[PDB]
Amino acid sequence: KQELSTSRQILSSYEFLGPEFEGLVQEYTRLKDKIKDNRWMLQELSKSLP
Amino acid sequence: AAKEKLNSYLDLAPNPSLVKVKIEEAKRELKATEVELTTKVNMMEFVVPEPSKRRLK
Repeated sequence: KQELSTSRQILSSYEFLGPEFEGLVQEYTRLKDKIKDNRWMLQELSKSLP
Repeated sequence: AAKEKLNSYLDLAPNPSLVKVKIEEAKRELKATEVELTTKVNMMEFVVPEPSKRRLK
């Protein structure tokens, strides 16, 4: 009940910044996922030299 | 169900002007990780020689 209450209060502080902020959050999350995928690809090649 | 919604917001400061700067910084870091993929094909492997190696990670 206490973890549920704290999580709902932080959510309401972001929900007050309006719909345009929620569109910017979605755009940043989509960009951060692509950077993570590209870093993972580089890590697999360097394992193959003796 | 509440915790899974909050993880989508935590990397962003609650100021719209500062979020635009982080979006442009993430776009440049994407561009730099593309260019560091460039040159390390060429100076391919050179020198040393030798024996019985134990070691590594």
